[PDB]
Amino acid sequence: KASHIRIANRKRVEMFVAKRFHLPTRLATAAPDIAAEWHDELNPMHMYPAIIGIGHVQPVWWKCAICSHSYQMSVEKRVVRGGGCPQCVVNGKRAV
Amino acid sequence: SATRWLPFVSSDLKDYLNRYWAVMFTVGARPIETGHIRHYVSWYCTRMKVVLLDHHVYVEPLRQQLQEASRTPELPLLFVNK
Amino acid sequence: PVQKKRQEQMLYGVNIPETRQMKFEEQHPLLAGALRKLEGQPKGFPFWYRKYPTRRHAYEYRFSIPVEMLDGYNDDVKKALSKGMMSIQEKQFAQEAMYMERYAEHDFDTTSPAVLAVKRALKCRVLRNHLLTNPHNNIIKTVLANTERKLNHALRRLRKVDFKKYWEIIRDHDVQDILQPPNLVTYRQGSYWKYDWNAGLAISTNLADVMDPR
Amino acid sequence: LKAGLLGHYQQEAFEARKRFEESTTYPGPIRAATPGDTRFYSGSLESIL
Amino acid sequence: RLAAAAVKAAEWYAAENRRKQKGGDVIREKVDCTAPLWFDDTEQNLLAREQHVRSPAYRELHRPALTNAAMGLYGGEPGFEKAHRVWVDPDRPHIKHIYNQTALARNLRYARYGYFKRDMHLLDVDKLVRHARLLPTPGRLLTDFLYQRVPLPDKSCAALIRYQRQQIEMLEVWGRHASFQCAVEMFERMIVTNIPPVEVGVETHGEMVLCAAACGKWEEGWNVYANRARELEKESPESFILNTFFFDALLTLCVAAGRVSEGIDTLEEVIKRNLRPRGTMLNKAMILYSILGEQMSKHEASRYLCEPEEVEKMGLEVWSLFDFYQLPRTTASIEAYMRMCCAFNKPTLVLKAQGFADASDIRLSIECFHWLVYAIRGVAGFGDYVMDVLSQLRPRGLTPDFVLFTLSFMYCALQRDGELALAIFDQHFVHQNMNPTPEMVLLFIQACSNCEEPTAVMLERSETLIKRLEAVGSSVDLISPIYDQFLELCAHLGAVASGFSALKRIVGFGKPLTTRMINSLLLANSNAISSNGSLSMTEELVGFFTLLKIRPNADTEICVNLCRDAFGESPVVNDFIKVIGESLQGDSEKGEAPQYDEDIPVIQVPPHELRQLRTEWKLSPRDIVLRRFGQHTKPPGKAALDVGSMRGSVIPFGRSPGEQLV
Amino acid sequence: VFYSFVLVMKPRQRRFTSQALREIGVAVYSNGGLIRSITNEGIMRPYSRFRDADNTPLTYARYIILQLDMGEEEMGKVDKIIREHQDVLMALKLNNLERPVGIRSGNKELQAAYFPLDTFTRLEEEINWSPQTSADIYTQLEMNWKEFSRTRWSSFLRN
Amino acid sequence: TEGTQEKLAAAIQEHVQDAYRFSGPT
Amino acid sequence: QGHRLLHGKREREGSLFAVANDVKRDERLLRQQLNALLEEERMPTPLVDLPGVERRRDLPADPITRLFFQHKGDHALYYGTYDKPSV
Amino acid sequence: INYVPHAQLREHIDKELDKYVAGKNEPYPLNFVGQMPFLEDGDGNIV
Amino acid sequence: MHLAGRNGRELSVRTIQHLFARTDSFAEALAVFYTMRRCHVAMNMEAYYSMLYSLQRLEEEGWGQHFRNEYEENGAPSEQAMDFIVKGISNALLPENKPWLGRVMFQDRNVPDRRY
RNA sequence: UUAUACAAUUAUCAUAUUAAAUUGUUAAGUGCUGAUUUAACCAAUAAAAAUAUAAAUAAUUUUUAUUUGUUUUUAAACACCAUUAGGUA
Ligand SMILES: [Zn+2]
Repeated sequence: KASHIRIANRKRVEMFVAKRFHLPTRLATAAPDIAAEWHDELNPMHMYPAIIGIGHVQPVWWKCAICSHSYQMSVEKRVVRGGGCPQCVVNGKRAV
Repeated sequence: SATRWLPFVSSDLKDYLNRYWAVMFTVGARPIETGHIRHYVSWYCTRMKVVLLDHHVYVEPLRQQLQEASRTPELPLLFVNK
Repeated sequence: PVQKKRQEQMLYGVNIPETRQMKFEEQHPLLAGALRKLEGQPKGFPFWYRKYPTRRHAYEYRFSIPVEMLDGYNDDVKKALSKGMMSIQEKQFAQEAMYMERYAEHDFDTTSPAVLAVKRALKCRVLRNHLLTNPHNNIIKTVLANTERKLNHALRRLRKVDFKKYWEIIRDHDVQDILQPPNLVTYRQGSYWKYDWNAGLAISTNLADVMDPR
Repeated sequence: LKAGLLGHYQQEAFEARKRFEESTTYPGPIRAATPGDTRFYSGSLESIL
Repeated sequence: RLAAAAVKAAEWYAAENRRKQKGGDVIREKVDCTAPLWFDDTEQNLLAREQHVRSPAYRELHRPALTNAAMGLYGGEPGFEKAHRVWVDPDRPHIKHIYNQTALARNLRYARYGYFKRDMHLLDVDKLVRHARLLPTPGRLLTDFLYQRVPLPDKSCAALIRYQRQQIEMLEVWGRHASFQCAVEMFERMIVTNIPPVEVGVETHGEMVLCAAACGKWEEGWNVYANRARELEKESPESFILNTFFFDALLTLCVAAGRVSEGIDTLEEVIKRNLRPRGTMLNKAMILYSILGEQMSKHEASRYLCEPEEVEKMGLEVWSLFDFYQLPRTTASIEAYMRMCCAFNKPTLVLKAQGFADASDIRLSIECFHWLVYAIRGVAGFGDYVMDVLSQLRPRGLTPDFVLFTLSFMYCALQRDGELALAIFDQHFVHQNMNPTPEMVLLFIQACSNCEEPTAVMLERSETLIKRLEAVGSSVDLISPIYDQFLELCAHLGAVASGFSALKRIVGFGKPLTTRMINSLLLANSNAISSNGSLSMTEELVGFFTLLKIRPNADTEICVNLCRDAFGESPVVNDFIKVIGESLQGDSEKGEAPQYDEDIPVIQVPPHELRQLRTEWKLSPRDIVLRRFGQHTKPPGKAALDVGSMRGSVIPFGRSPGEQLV
Repeated sequence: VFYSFVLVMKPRQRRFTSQALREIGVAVYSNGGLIRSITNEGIMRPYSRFRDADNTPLTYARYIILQLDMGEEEMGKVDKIIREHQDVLMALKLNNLERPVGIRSGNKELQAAYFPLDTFTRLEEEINWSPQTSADIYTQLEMNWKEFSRTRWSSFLRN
Repeated sequence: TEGTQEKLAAAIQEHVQDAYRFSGPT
Repeated sequence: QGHRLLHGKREREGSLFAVANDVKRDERLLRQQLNALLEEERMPTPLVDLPGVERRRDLPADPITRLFFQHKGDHALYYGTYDKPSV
Repeated sequence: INYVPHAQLREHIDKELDKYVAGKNEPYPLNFVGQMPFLEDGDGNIV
Repeated sequence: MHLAGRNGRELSVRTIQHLFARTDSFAEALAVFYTMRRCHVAMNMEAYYSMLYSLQRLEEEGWGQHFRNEYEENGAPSEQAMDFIVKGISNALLPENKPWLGRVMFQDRNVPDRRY
């Protein structure tokens, strides 16, 4: 048959695709500094960086770390394409 | 063969007598007295059905009916040819 | 049992005998019978019973319940019996009854060739959809290979006994080449059309209705 | 072809015929057309003479 | 505004081409042969395929089989006693009948997946998806492609999501979410891998938008994936350009989601990008204009642009955009144009397009006959055109279905002619031997009842259609309007015995009596003076209003007064007339409007919503014949019965007939 | 009952568990489904200590019975929402509610001889009995128990 | 389009092995 | 009017096909019981347990064998107690 | 059957969570297993 | 009947056969039919067939009174009067041209024949 | 003249017996249900053209079992060959 493992004891995935894709491409594992800016209040309770991967194309809430602003960005634009706080980038243009 | 294998169980004493040739109703707490009847019956090459009354679904129906066939409350009891 | 399941799917009260006690009810009375006996809203005799002689006539709700039975209940009971709450077998029986409404001769007819062909084709669609998500099921491969041959036989006899319904079924579902010879080597020796002779279908076509036979 | 299914076909050849004489209505006697000539004579080829 | 934008983009592209050719080397001015006013994305891929075919490596690899005179002798030499290995291309085969079923050259087993796992670095995944047997699920296909570490281009990702999209299309409607989640997971696997080299391009986003169109997710296709492709285009141009396939996927999503303005906006974005659209894009735009015209017709029947007259101007120019670039007409273009012209209530354009389809070569696609009958629905005088269109299907290879017969009877019911419906039923519908729908019987009796001077043969056809509808089943409940129109036909014919015997059928179905049915019975009793009816019949129809429940009407006092004439005094009828004269005066003293008998409305739904008795069959006979998904038929056990294997003489009763084992 | 779930949840504060149950209920209602019932069973100590997302064994757990009527695809959506929740340690999906257990794999003659409405129309507590439930409790509901149980304490109040 | 040359080389190498079958042993 | 052609011995003998979707289901016992429901006891004459012929011309020419046969209209069909043995 | 509507969902959840509280003048019901669970107070802390 | 529909008791076959025997006209029996339909009373399937057979027999004597009212004034029957003798009511639940529609339902294997 | 070749073996022309069973990733159970135990939830699968005399009315497909490949901080473990640690799977 087929063997399975549960990512953070919740997400049942098949064992072969987990060692190749699902385990090393999680948000809390591969980009912990990005996963530290996860918004705990506005995001759904069944969605958290221990199970959501890097290339999650749907926009999630991000709480900014340098400034205090909540914004909606996709996880793939934040990690792969490169994203930041819209208030911080408009304060960066205002400063310099 | 034509039907799947099923363990026989019944709440009546005479359903055991009409089915098997030699029936014995033992208890688990009396291992010596059932072992001597196992030695005697297997010496004469007789097919025997041993019913352990411990962990049975019809204990109180069978403990009442064994008191009517045999006046003593002694277990095990051998039943040959009804 | 495979015929009793389809008889339970088609007819309404074939399970219930004249004693009004099922085979599951006689051994499990606390699970099959009703626990509470309510003296309240007796529905009485159904005067709308002429519209639904078979369960293929009412597939708009769950358990083939007609809309005349759901009158005094609130919207939650009517929503729990709606089309969205139907199971997969009930949705497949609704798809079967959609064509049974179209191609049946009488209301208790299930063995017409136009009905049998679309039933075999719906079964082939179900088996192919199961083999798409699970290609490692080896029994469904054999059952699909048998059901496609039975569908070919049903459509090939439907082509000869009633050509208009066959042409309608071919045109409506975008399957034009579903009756094709597999091999050229056997087709050149007339073995594909000899099925028309060996099955008893060689003179089924009425010549006055399609051509001029003079 | 399979010859054992012939006579049953003959029964159908009865039943298709007797329906055809009973279903449609004959309007009248159609006039007889003059038959032409066939080019499929048996034997060898003839000459143009 | 699409044609004006097309002319503006064409003249801008011409001016840009002229200034670029006069700035570069003035070589196109020296040639001056032609200049395309648009751009075509498919020309690059078609020219690349045509140059790949004519390459010497492709013609050397796909050489035919070597003959016996080319190999050598008659045989005996090893290696030269047969031909060599022949390789075929499944899209452009240089042999007929690629597969065979012989004993030794049997090759269907070697076409399955696994023999092409030997060369996955050179593999073409679209040819693998189209021509292979026993392929796994596309997540496992992507796992095997990424496990071998092959550098997947955009075409491989587009092929794998196209395989997942075909799995989505073949499934049921209630099982689309899980395969779409598999598509989303394969797409994120293609994003975050980055070793082996995997790039997501415009074809992969187009396939994701097509998957969202197939499963039916507007908020997931347009807001997520289309915006992501637009962000990738505007973030880095000249390596990520939106071709015609991405906008065709967007138009498919706008059609499947019902969004009208976004599809016209993306077609205008196609036009403003100086590239030509495909024919299917114009078909989808005509479908969206049909949806908008039907919505405006429903909004004006109920009571961006509130002017419906300009929607026809913006719609017909899409048909004028077909002859703008080249864009040859196909069958779906004819279907969408006739649907758009039926949505704008213009039947003359439909009658022009049905002749334009027969002009060059276009198959006339029986839905086109549905829109042909639906276009002339509210136009009088076209009865013989309906009678001739039904005769045109037999030379065109088509057979009429129940939808076309319901549309023909809808025309007959709206024009209330009656004889045309009988002429259709007698020599077009009896020979079909099909089951009538209740809408069909309803429109037939609505045509026969509301017609001027009905006949008793209409009554015979109506009662035999009612008995044929009762002999089979139905899901809709139109029993009461069918019997209401049947009693109206008996009113206009004067048969009180046929209408009185039809009350037992309304009793047997549990339907309650209304005032319109007893008013029809009273009007039948007024017109029965030659056939039947008496002074007790109107007393019984008075009692039908009296004791059941039914309140009389302002049309009841007309019918009972007409039944008073030429029948007798009947003082109980006179007291009922006095009761009506008191009640109709009292409810008017209260201030209520005079309520007459309402007419049953004629159903005028378009043929795309007419209770189609089909769901979908996604079966393909190619996967049935070639035995994809590993379809295994068990062989019979030693049922050869061949003559070459037999080596015994067959005698009656065998050699030793009666043998006793002692 | 069409579907039932036994949610094992982490004993957090009241607001977090209420937000979790509210998100589960709004995921049920947003997919076009109906909640038959939802009952809290308090904090119990299970025989096995479940681990949370940060791999800490929890000695205590809250059990919640949730009976719903949802379509199959929407039930799959709600099940993948529930099983991937951060508070839900374990949740079994009761799918044997319309047909009783032992009919499909049992006797082949007793396969089409059952009525699915008998189990569909009743709740989950009337299919799976608790130890406190018995037939005497169900017969007490229709026996006019108000006029009969008024003299049940006439012997104990004097001693 | 680009991987047809190595497929051609594999096909011609297979044909060369089938011609090597003429030599027989060793 | 177009009528459907009867194909096979089951449709030509007019099988009811009461069981859903199965055309090869045995039909003799149900048809025999429905034919027994069809007959009536007429009083101002029932049938006997002897075998019956559908037509008066189908009687045997032997006068002694004619005593064991009688004429039943449509109750002469589906006669018998045993079924076709298998295995 | 008393279904829970969408408007009465939060109130029903807050009523079900207040089933086992510390201060109560009514006897607590048994669970689905037939066992009295651990009582708690407000904010969900186990007594 | 609203009380009988609330209490949920079944009307017997002998009850409704004696109920519709006391109806004289055809319009009176349709009042009894739509009252018990509105009141939601319960009955057997034989009670429904014996009720609709009484509705069939009441229309037959209703038309026989009409065809004799024109016979007494004209002195000779019409072709429509003699066609009523042979055919009768066409749309009927239990018509006379197929006398086997009461064998499975009724336990007596015979229709109840009322006389006056 | 066998128009017949006794069994078991040496070897070639070869259908997996299935509601007691197979598969389940997008469905279930799951530490690979077989340590205990002749009994395992749910989902898909038991029947469905003519003809039995008819002279092949049928298909050219699949692998549940064993090895071997497919990838490298990319199985922590357990087991195995060099002796205590490497590799192998
Ligand atoms: Zn910020």
